[PDB]
Amino acid sequence: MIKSFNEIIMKVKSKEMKKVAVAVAQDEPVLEAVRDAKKNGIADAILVGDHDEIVSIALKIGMDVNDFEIVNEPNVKKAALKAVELVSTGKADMVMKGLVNTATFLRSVLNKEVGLRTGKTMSHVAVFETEKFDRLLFLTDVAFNTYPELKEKIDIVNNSVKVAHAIGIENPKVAPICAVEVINPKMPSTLDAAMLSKMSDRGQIKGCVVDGPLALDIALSEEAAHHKGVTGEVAGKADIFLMPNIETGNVMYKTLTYTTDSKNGGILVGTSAPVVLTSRADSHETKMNSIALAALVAGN
Amino acid sequence: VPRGSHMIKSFNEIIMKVKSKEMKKVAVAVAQDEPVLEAVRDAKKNGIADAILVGDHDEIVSIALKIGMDVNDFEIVNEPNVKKAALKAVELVSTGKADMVMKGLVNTATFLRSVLNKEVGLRTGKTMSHVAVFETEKFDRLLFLTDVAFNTYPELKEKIDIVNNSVKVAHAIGIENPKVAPICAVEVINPKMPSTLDAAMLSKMSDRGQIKGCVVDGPLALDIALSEEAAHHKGVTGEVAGKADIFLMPNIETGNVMYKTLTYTTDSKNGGILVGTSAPVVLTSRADSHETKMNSIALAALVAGN
Amino acid sequence: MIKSFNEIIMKVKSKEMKKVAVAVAQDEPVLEAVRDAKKNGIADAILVGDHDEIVSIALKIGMDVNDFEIVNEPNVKKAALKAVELVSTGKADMVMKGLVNTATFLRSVLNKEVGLRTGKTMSHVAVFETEKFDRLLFLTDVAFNTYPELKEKIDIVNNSVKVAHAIGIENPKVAPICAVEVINPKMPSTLDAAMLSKMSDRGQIKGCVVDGPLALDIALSEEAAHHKGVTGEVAGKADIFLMPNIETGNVMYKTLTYTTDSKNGGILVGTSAPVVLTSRADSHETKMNSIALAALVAGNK
Amino acid sequence: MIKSFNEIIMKVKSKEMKKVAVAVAQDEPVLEAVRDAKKNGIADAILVGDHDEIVSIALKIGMDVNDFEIVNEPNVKKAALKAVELVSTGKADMVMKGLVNTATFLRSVLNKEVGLRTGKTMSHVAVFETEKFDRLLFLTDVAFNTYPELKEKIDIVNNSVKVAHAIGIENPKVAPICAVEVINPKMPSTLDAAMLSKMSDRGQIKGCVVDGPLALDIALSEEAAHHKGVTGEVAGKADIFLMPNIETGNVMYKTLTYTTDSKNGGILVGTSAPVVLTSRADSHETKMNSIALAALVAGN
Repeated sequence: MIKSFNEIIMKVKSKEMKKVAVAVAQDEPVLEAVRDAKKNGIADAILVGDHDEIVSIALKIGMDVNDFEIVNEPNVKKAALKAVELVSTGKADMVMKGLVNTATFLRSVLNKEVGLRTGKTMSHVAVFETEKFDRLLFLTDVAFNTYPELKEKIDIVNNSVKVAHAIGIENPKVAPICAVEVINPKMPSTLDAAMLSKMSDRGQIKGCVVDGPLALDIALSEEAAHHKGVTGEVAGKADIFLMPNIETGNVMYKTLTYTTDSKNGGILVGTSAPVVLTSRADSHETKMNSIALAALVAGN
Repeated sequence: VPRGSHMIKSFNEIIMKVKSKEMKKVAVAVAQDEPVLEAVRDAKKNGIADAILVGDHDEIVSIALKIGMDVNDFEIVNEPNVKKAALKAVELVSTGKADMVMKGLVNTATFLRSVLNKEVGLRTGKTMSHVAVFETEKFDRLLFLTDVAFNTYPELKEKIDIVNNSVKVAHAIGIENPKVAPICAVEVINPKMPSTLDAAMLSKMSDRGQIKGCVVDGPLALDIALSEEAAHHKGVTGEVAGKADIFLMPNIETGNVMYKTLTYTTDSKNGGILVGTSAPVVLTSRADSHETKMNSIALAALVAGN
Repeated sequence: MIKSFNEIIMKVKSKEMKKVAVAVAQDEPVLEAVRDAKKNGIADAILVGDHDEIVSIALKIGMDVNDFEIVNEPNVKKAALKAVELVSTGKADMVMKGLVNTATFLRSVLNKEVGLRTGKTMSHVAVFETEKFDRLLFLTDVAFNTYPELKEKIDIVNNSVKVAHAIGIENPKVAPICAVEVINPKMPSTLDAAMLSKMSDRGQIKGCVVDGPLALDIALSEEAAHHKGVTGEVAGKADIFLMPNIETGNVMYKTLTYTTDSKNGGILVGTSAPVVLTSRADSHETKMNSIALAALVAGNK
Repeated sequence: MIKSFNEIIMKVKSKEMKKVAVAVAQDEPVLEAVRDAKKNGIADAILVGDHDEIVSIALKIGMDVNDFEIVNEPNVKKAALKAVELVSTGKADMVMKGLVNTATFLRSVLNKEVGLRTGKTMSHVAVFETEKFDRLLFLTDVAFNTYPELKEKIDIVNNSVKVAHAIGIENPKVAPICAVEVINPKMPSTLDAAMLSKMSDRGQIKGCVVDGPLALDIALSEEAAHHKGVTGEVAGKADIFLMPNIETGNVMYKTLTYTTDSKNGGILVGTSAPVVLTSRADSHETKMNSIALAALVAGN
């Protein structure tokens, strides 16, 4: 029954507040996000980085410095590792990449000594609110995992269904997206999709229904699914769109992002705690929606 | 034994359907074989099949006298040459002068090289497979087993035709919506077990109507395939678990052993044909009973009847 | 030059009408299209197939069959070979599909005896008019070529440049879309991108400018291009978007047509004459935009 | 010497009661079998599991809890280990499998510190008493080893003949089962088959005769072996049926039990002590006979 980033933010404000640890918090756009997140009751924050620069930027943007702890680390690589150390030892619920390149940030998340590393694979989950589809649309994996095979895709699916579970979708419909809705032994997408689908059928994957392969029209639309005579629980009702690799996943996200005015957020899951990872490309509202999601997950 | 919801569940039902229909014609490849001529006589007495006897006219007529078979009830074609006799029986079939082929006094390899002849043979381009049909005490349902005799190590391309050929036989028997279970060791996808991957991809093909006129659901272990009690205690649900009509084997070892076990450890009525050719092939054996010879004819006679 | 479908259709009305052959014309939705196409003044058409099942539908829909030619062929397959023939034998300027399934219709166009074979690969181009962008956007290949290699991708590009020429873009900006804008041996798409950019440079791909690999956003948006310090004739001004394969392709196509109100049309090129291959999936006005696209490419040549 | 499960059970009662160590005793079917084993004096038992849950089940079935020892361990994974520790350290003579997935039970039996680990490959031995045949047919491996090759098959055979020795078959007749009774380079199982038959001939595999390949029928039936004119000490009189892979052997196994009034039982060997890997779908009598086998073997 949860269909909008507004009902998402509302539910966040309804639960106990959560703490985010900013990795190199000298980022002005990130702190702008931490602030409007703190005042409206979405999330708290610990700022890890250069005390003097952080405090400078905070005055400029009218952000009470006395609202937040600030662990002073001038070194950028150490500032990142300390934000993750804060979360791995449960003094914080989430990490937000700050003024660090996504590579060094992701090494720290992955640190074998103090990181958030797990048994499962790490995966990105993007979420979208469209003018044209009343339910929420989740895309995994659009960012981190390049050419994942079955071993990875199982985990990529479990990680995304955890996120739909948090948003309140009890039993979400997972469509492995391919070019065609049909087993085709020259397209290994569809073979992975058949196998995930048997896996759901037998309870090796739980808390969802998986039915692929499915082209993107068959997964989105009832009219299209009927046009090509595809039946079952997922055609025209897909909550989760499992992308076959990064190339397809990235082109889909950016088509939505650059051709639509769709409210969207994204988080990294699979780790021991949710990770927020924005770019100067993401808007303040995306950054909001992103923290907003990372919160809901961490309270589940 | 709980009661099956099919129309046809036994070989007496199978043979009475054969008899409810226009007589089909069998080309016997090398007819100078008494157990096959015994079989072919009784086929004619009881209205199951007409036969053309292809081979050495002199010995066919001798053996006919020995078994009280009335040679006026049957066209004979004189080919004293064995290799050429098997080929002729096959050519008669491919040129629609008889509906099915039977092996007589020929070695299996020769007969088969004959059926697969490039010029006069029975090739269709899809793969040829053996379907075995059994009537067990313990299940009120015909069981179909594929491939138990021909395909040795089929991969997905072959299993798809082995499945479609299965469904054609079931349809001919009278099962319009058969239930097919790709048998493996387990009921779960295991990367270290190719059978199960193959089972998954056939199952999605069934679901999207790439395979038609059936429900394919696997992998399933044999116990979940037939027993509802086993399906139940193992939490396995769906249209095939406990109700499997067709048992697709992962290979000839699995098929052969299943089959040899049923024959030497039960008294289950059984019959077998080869299909996927342009016409059904009875490939009977010195080991099969007179009853098994007859059932085999009756199966072909139905595949051809469609 | 041209920046809208309204402009494509006006400019198509400028020229002399072009005949379309409908392979199995007994199709309500395609005949509603062929009809609208004649009243507006876009195309005349030969309606090949069952003369009786065609008139029943003609009457139903309110098109006097007198304004059209009819070639009676009651066989599905023969009507489609005959459709393709009326183009191949110079009597019509493009083929569009009807009741024939897609596979049979594609055997019919690529027929060796009377077909439209050119020896160069047959590619599908899709064309988009979006609110967020003023230039027409071209997506190849989205429909036909599944996993093209460098040699099939040269042709894919060359067909698309031919189409963009016919719209009035005399130098199309071609971006080999890829996950990243940097070269990556692990991503075969980036390799083919580099190799393709090189052939543009040496004037081995003529009449256009190819620069890849480019993430879609670098190719779409001047702002995205700038913020990642990627420059050149293409980045942020891309006209043709070269999809690395059909999975990436199919998904960018359906994401546009299901989440936006962008007008679009599609033709298959790399053939002697344009081919329109339309579907229940396609709207009525995208069937039109598609017919109009073929007529512009047929007319320019 | 011993030709029936009644005889197996007479020799078990004949000698001193041994103890099952049930891995997680909160299982009605397992306790129903452990109860009938105590009654008939086939074996004692230590039940390792959730004490409270154990007793209400012992109440539900007529099990007098005073006739068993209960080691209280609520944690399923730890209950599986304690069961094995009791065997490894000689307080019991077998493990049996309760409310655990097979993966968690086998890993516990294969434990490095406290396990029943050994030199030998673990192999399953099934054992049948059929109507049509006067001797016990033993099947190996129908359950544990998936795609064994020559090295594992040698251990599967040795393990196999060791069990036959305890039944009183002094010189058992091992048939490597294949589709055909002749060599064929395109059927790997026949290569392995003559491989193994040479090792018998050379005396490398001792205490048995090994002849193959043999089709199942040649091995079973004097008639079938006579008809295809196959001779030697094994054709027509095979005691042990060495299967080519789990798929083949599971299908013989499940065909035989769901299609016949055969009685059967099975244990895992190779380990330092017999194991009883029970199934959800095993009957009461199979679980019983299976305990009986484990007891008979632990008497050797």
